Amino acid sequence: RRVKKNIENGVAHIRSTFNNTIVTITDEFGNALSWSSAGALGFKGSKKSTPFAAQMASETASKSAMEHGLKTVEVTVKGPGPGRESAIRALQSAGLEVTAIRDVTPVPHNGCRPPKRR
Amino acid sequence: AISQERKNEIIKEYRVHETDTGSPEVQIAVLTAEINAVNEHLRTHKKDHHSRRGLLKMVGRRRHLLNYLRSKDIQRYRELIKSLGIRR
Amino acid sequence: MRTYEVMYIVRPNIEEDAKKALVERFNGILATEGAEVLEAKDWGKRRLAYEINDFKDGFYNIVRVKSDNNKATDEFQRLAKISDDIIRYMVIRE
Amino acid sequence: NESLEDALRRFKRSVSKSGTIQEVRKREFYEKPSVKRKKKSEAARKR
Amino acid sequence: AIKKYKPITNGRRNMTSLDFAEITKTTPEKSLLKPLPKKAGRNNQGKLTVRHHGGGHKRQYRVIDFKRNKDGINAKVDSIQYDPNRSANIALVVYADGEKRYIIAPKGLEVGQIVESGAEADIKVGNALPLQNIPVGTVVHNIELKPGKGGQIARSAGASAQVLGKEGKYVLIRLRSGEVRMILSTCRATIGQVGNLQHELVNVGKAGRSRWKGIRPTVRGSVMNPNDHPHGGGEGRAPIGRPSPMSPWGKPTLGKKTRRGKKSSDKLIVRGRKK
Amino acid sequence: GITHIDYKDTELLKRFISERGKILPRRVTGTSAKYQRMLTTAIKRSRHMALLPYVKEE
RNA sequence: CUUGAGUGCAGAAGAGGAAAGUGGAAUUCCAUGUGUAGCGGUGAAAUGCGCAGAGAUAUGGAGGAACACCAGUGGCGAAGGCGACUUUCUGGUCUGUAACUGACGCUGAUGUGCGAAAGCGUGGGGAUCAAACAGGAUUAGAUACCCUGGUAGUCCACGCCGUAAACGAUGAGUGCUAAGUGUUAGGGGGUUUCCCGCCCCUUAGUGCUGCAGCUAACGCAUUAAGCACUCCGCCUGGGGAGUA
Repeated sequence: RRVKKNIENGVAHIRSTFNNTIVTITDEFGNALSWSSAGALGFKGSKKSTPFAAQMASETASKSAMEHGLKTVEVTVKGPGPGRESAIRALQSAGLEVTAIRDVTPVPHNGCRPPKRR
Repeated sequence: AISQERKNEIIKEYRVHETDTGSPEVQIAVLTAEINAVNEHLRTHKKDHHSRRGLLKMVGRRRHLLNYLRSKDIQRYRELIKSLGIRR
Repeated sequence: MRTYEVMYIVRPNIEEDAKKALVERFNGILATEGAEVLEAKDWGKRRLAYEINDFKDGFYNIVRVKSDNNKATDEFQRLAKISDDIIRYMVIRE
Repeated sequence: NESLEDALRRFKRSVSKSGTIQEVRKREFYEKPSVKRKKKSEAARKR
Repeated sequence: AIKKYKPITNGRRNMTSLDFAEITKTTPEKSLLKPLPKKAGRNNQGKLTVRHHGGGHKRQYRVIDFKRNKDGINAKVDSIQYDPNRSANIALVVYADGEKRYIIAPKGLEVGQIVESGAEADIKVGNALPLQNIPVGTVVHNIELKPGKGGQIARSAGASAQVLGKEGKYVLIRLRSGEVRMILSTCRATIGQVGNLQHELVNVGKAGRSRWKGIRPTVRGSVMNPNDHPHGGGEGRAPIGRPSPMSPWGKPTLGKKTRRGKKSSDKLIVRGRKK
Repeated sequence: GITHIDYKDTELLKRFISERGKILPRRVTGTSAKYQRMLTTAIKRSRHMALLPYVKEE
């Protein structure tokens, strides 16, 4: 530490918009360890959107998460996208011991005015 | 507003017979008090859309009843336009 | 004349001595105008579903007072903003 | 011993049952306050 | 109130005034007065230093007990009254003791009202006290900077300060000038914004009023022959050529600061915007 | 019947909300409409005193 | 004289209004921490942002907005419109009762006041959004769609303006004229050991389907576009023109 903070229960932040999905894993609070993006995995455009691109970022950062060492990991989910069910199926095979999955993608309470078009 | 107490109070002075609830001297009196109180309500609350609507309707109704009165009797009519002091 | 219920909520972290002094003080605020303090209660040490400022739980408290309509909030829900210990409040009718 | 896919299913109705999809669907772009009620005055007989 | 004088001639067209229904009495005391001369912008030497002052109406000085030193004791107001020396009206006091001392006029201060100057005083208008004993979100004025000097800030017409938060010491403020300074926690202060607020919303109407005060005419630079002012000279009218629009002793006007970085206030200020 | 709510009937509040923090509508209750109108007000008043949350998603 | 109208008596509901006062999420920004190399957006890209450390993640703070689920072909409003909560003031509506007045009523030119959004002025505040606008891309061409941003304004008070597809494309009121089915506020009767369960009747509103009748036809049909009465306003081929 502060590079090698060693734990056994962190958390996995996930988002999947309709143009991209990224992922990153940290400790409980948390603070950064690693991430990945389909645009960093070489992909582009539509391929950022695929479930397949979600899997590969999930793994390819998850390995950096077992760098310092970690088995259990909980989930955050923003960004309704297609990869939010294939990425996880990837993640169990990543060799981890997940405990919880709670969706937070906030529906506000009539606060802000969205864009108009279309 | 008014209370049902003062509502049942004023009739005592201006009822012709103790069973009375009509005898429009009743009506114009009670309503007169109301239009005043709502007048200063509307003073402190300069704007209301419903309020003055209610006043105007109370008024046209009042003067209608009053014209039935002066149509019927005049000694009364005088008597209470100088009791309540209204319509010059 | 009207039946005004009322709540107040204080921290659990104060010493109770503050809670006592604030009770007697508080109801002293209410009944002085001619209002008729009627019914008090301590709904109790109670866990919340929400962290107000940084806390977990606290003291729910109820009193009730019957009066004519222009005597209680006039100073109550001013002092509510003043009192550091006071957290939230609420006032209703029948 | 509830497999992480079964958790993916419990989570799948967690999302499908809280209506977390269709409100973002509904709030993503502006709606005039009249057009959601042309919307519901045309859904006023479909149902 | 402000008032539309209607045009009869060409110097009452666009003008306005006050109407002075904020006042009880017209005539002030004898006792608490102090005379005053007008120097009109010039040193002990005699030399003019500041341009376009001078030439006014007679007036006098009227003392104020800004410090509000006598604390805990109660008092009242007996009257409101004009003061030319300032933009804002002011309010007399008769102590329950018996002394008499002019003090400021906040918004909505009416005769018969009472006041104190003690830290026991709970938050109402005029009740002066140390700021430590105040919540957040309270508009206040006649503030101290060092204690016991007598209040200095937010003392103008109408609006005033606003407290934002607190360390135990120092203590913060948000200001009319949109900026912030950490302040001692034990300094004296008051409650309530200042009174007269439309003092900005006069249209003077003409030039004599400005002389009646007094003020007196200024002059531009694009007419002066060039010995005096940089912008001067130039046949025909003067499209100024030198950038950095100067001031008659050099030292430009526009953009350039004068706040120097060596003052002891290096660490108090934050979020400075309105300068 | 006949007064509601304010905070006093949690085994009807809990009957009439979901785990998450939202309302179960008129349909799964099938309750009358006047108690629907009173009760929803009572809910909001009971959330504002933090007896229960705006969203319990934890 | 009361059956009209109205006051009374007892009841019922209501996003009805105006002023005030709190609360939470959510966006944007900022500070701080973690931490590396992309984020973002597209039909496909770029414009843009990114080593000054972004985005992401996390704590805290700021402040402006609009107040999620409930919400319903549900309600209230004369019309526009009215949806976080509480408070102060206040109007209006329906039911049943009826003892009081005793035809006091309907319409209403002129006249008078209310009135979406846009906008103008005095000020204030100004988070999001976005005319105008700058830029990229697209296009044979694109001032446009599309992407990137951004002003006015959106927002508060006070004033003004006085229009709309202001639509039920149906003027106000009175009264009669087949049914059946729902939803809302009530009332009354029965049943039920207690109706909470349920049945029956009725008022008011509210929708749906459909006889007669009407209709050029579409279609309305007890909330009539039927049957009749009273009052107001409006039309006389189109364009020119709601113009001079």
